[PDB]
Amino acid sequence: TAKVNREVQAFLQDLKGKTIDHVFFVACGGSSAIMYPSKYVFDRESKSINSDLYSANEFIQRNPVQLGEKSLVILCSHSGNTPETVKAAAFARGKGALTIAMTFKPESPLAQEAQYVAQYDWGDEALAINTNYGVLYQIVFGTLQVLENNTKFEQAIEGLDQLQAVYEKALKQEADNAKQFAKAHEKESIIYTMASGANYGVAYSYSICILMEMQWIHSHAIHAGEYFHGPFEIIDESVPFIILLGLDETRPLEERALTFSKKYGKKLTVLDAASYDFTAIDDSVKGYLAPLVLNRVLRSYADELAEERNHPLSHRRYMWKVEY
Amino acid sequence: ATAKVNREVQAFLQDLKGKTIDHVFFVACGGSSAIMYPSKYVFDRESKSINSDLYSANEFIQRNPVQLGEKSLVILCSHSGNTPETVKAAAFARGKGALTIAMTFKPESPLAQEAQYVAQYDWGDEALAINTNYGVLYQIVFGTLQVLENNTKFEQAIEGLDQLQAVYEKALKQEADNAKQFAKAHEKESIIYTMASGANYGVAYSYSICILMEMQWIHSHAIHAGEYFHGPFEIIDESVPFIILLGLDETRPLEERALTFSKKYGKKLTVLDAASYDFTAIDDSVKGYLAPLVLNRVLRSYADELAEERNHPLSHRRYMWKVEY
Repeated sequence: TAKVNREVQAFLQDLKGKTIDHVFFVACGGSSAIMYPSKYVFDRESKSINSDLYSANEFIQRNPVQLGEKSLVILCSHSGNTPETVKAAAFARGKGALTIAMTFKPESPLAQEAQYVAQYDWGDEALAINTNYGVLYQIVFGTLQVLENNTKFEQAIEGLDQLQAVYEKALKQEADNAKQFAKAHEKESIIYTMASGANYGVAYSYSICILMEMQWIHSHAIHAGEYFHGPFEIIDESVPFIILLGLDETRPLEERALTFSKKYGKKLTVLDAASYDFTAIDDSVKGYLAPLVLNRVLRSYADELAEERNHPLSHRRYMWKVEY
Repeated sequence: ATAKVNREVQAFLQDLKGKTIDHVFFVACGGSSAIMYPSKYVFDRESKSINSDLYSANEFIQRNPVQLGEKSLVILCSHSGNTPETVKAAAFARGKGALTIAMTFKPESPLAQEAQYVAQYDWGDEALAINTNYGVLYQIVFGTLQVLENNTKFEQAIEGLDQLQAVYEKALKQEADNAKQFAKAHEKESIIYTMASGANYGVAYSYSICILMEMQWIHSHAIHAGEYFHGPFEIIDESVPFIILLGLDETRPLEERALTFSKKYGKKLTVLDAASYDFTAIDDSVKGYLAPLVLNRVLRSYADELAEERNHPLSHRRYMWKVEY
């Protein structure tokens, strides 16, 4: 509790005794992607709360009939300006839902619309527990503890605190691999990603944000289960695949996908969480935290790629530049 | 209405009456999972009391939702009825006390053996919309909502499905030249994106993973029309092919916004707009739920032309049914 963001603590204190039967994870792009692990956590842990995840404008237009006074809507926007997420917060609040927004900017429009606001840390100095993923888990595990007496909160928070060391060790261990990846993918026009379970949003974000948005590299995040029902026909020794293996219950799906890809593919970039040091993380939560480490490592891969391709990650031709 | 419902589906609905169900799980793999996306949209817009979730079959088993149990309904689909993950998912759900209904083209299959209820569907050139996999799925879905929640759209859904075959015919005729043009224009394109939102997203997903990747070895990715403006749109330029679907559901504005942008910065666009088809015999209450079926049928004609132009039969595979995996 002492490690929990003070705004999240206030939210959790107010949440006690409330009747909530549905949680909606609502954001756009990268901010939506960071919520996939939380939907996995709810699916594995929540006995009485329905969980759904939608892109912000999808949420508004789909207008779930179950959205109302017994709903909790968790929103996220880095800048706090993403118009669809701002509108989603107002829409949910107008329906009587309890709303909490996460942002890097506290005076933003999203902050102004949401009932509760939690800021996260960002940049080279940010510690895992205080990052967007860290704060989202404080809210998620906290909610489950307050509303269902879920017993994993302490281990989730202690795990997050210990996760910064895991990040730093993982990053050092993968430095040469990140450089090799950049060298090997300098001129590849398409790079697929693949993962399952709690790790699927990490692959999705890498595909839509790092590769498409920030590198203009074609991508597609293939779900490791779905792979064997169509997509796998695309692989050959020239098709690059980034394959993620986590520590959650779905790891067998990723293992199966990897085994096949090693046989018929060749240009494989494998990030396996089992190769990192989770000895200080409780077994009850290491599957839920592995995506955070995988995501952090991927960032170092992105940095090397950007440098090697002379395409800065901040470069855009449309976002913030034209009307849309 | 009820007279047009598959007899097996009618028996299931009869038995469903009075049961307490608080959660529906849509479980299948690949193309069979994609056909369930519209049903998830229907549940989101119509069900006041039933939680709906959708997963690929092996994800369902491994994720092992804690809310899966005696008050769950699990709807599964497998064409051959042999898909091992779907077969195991049926057994898994049934073992947890869930009510299970499997759709398949083969009633003597392992999936049919595991599922408590079995509903077959028709397939091929002679199959009418109402009797196809999408048709039977909606009989189950709207039927379930009518039986458990007194949902009022059942009659209009069933009548709409019956009238939808005529929509397919007119739409196919109207799109025949476009299908040929698409094939000629995409003969040598290595990557082709698809894009849609709401109840139409599974149609795009299936086209990407099944028609393009699986059956043509063409790279693809189904972009959600809302998500597009938060990263993926940076990829478009005049040389990137995009297939864009515009439906008739509440999310059409997302599709319209995406198209508008794509027309300004892209060029190789293949646009299928459900508003250009004839839904005059379909009730307004269900047009948005039925449009994806029509979009899907038209896309199949595009696939047929493409396969011919590329001399790559849709039945061709290098791994599926040929190697161990």
